[PDB]
Formats: sequence, C-alpha cells, structure tokens
Amino acid sequence: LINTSEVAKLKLLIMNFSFFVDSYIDLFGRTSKESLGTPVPNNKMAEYKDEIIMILSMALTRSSKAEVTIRTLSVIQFTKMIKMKGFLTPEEVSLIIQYFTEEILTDNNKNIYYACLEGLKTISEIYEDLVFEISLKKLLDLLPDCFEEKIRVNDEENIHIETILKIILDFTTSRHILVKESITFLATKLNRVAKISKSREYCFLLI
Amino acid sequence: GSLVSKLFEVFVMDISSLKKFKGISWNNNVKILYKQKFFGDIFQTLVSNYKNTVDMTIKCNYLTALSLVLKHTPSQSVGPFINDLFPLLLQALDMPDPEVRVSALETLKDTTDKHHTLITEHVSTIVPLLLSLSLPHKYNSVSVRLIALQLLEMITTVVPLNYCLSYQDDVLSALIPVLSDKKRIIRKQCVDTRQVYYELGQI
Repeated sequence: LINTSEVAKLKLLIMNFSFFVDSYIDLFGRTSKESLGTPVPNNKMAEYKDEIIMILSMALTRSSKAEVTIRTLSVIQFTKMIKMKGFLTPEEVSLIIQYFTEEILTDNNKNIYYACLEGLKTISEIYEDLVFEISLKKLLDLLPDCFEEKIRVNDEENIHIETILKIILDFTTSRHILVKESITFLATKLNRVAKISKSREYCFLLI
Repeated sequence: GSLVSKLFEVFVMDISSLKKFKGISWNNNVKILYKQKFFGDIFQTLVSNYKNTVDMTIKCNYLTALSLVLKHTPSQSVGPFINDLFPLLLQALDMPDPEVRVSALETLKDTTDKHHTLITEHVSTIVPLLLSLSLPHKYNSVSVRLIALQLLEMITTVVPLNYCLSYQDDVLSALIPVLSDKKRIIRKQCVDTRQVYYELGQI
C-alpha cells in the first residue's frame, strides 16, 4: 500500500485492497440506510483509511484517460469501500460521486462509463440525498435552454443533449427522492423548452 | 477526414456487374481477396489511430471508417483483427446507421463465439449498451432491436451464469416495447428472449 500511478503497481495494490475490504466486511459488517455514518469501534484500516482513499482517488482521477482496468477497479473499490457501514463520511461519498460523474462525462470509454454508472447506481441505492445533490442536480444543470446544443462538460470534452436523458434513465429507477425530483425537473424543462425554446424531439424525449 | 470516413465504405462493397461471373471470363481483372486484404490494410492502422485520438470528430471518423469496412467484409473471415477490434467493436454499437449496427452485432456474435476473456471482462460494459440497442429509438429499427435480442441471447449463453444472473432483471424490464412493437417477429422473438432470460435467471 504505497502511492503509485503505474498500471502494474497500482493494479496489484487495488486487487490486494479488494481482499482487505472483504476481510474488513466479514469482520465488522456492511452498510444499512440507518448505519450510513456509524463506524465500527476499532481497527487498523481506520489508520490506513486516508491512504486507501487517496490511492483510490488518484487511481480513478488525476490519471490518464486510457486506463480501463485501472479506473474500473478504482470505481469498484470505491463502491466496495462505500459498502461499509458508516466508515466513510458523506464528504468522502460526495467526492466519489463527483469523481464518477466527471470521469463518466469526460470519457466515452464504455468500460469506465458503465463502471461509473454502476458506482453511481450503488451510491443511489445506498445514498439518496448524496447522489441526488451532487450528480443528478449537476447533470440536470448541464443541459441548456435550447435544444440541439453541445453539452460542454469542460473546455474540450462534450456530451450529447440526449446523454443527460440517458443518464437519468440509467439510475433513479428505484430511488424515491431521486425519481420524484427528476420527474419534477424534467417536467420543468419540458415546459421551458416548449415555451422559451422551439423543439419537438427534446420534448418527446423528456416526456 | 470525416467525409472520407463516411465515404470509406465504397472501397469494400459488392459489384453485381464486375465479378468472375459464370459464363463470362473477360469480365475484369477480378480478385476476390480484395475485401480481406483491404481489411488487413485498414483495420490495424485505424485502431492504432483511434487509441491515439482524443476528440469527437477524429475518433468518430475512425469508428465510422473501421465499421464501414468491417460491414462488407465477412466478420468470420477476419479473425486475427477481432482482438484489437473489440474496443472499436464495442464503440460501434451506438450510431444512426442500422447497417453498422447489424455489422457490429454480428461481429460481437462471432467474437463471443470465439473470444470469451474479452466477453467476460467487458460484459458489465456491453450489457447496458445492448439494452439501449433493444430500446425503441429513432435509430433502433425493429430489426435492430431483434438483433440486440439475438446478441443478448448469445452473450448470455457464452458468459457464465455468475454475471448472467446479475443481468436478468434489466433485460426483462427494458424490453416491453419490443414484444409489443409494430412487427411481430420482433414481438415473438422478444417474448422468447424474455422467457429464456427468465428461465436462465431462475435456474
């Protein structure tokens, strides 16, 4: 467990951590929606929690876009570490949600794309308000006033106008707060793109 | 380069007027090996360029060019190129032309029939893409959805039960406009796909 961005060293570190998360789980427990913040009394992984968080963060983000196995294992270990009962603060899962959303809008690589989708969906089923606040609201904000625009995620990488709709279709399938607020906001945007804009396919896709 | 990529299908097509037809022998300088040869000359460079490219335009060009080349060449006749083709193969599953759609669906069929490590490592990525293919869309024809059903069946057969159990409910849920669409072979085969997915998950 030493900081490393090399594909081999970081990959072996992550696949090792994949067994220590399982040992920690078997020894202590897993998340419940009531135990989202409750930590276990004592362990040595808490002393190493900052190091594993940092190595996972640099394994997914602040990393090259060509990493398919590295980023897939990164989001997988992020999700598995989230799966522990209240051992990561809402700040940590917020950072993880932001990482997933940024790396899923930036890269089209369906490996990292669908792995980030899986991570975001698991966060949604284990953290309603967190995902709805960071990922869902941002994604609803990327879409503009007028239809048929380039959804500029950043200076260069952009997604389609229907990419937001597809992402909305992906999760919120079982998240009450997410799905209700999403229905409300999609109705709001339907009204807006019909009133201040003149579009048909966007209204059709939204409805 | 975008126009060249979209026009690049021309190099590999049937002629129906200049081949070594029965009877005629003075038809042309016919060579049947043009397809495969052209693929072997194009694919490799294309894929290297795609993995060495960043943006919307040039990567879309590489995908469209390699897809428009692979669509006319038989997928089972181009085997060594499949391994490096798998990334662009997975890429070519979302674009307007149902021609590239049927071609890439056929190519994943052949790949998952031959390759299994790629399929096992990429199932968590391919499955929702095939789901979006099976969804009704301005680009998903009824035939396209039928082919997505066929690939879903083939990948569920090839992938072991471990991952297939994790991808039963999504296929069962996101197929309701396919067993109720305008055509009925689409409907019958979606009913069969739903039933086979249900029986594979329940066992």
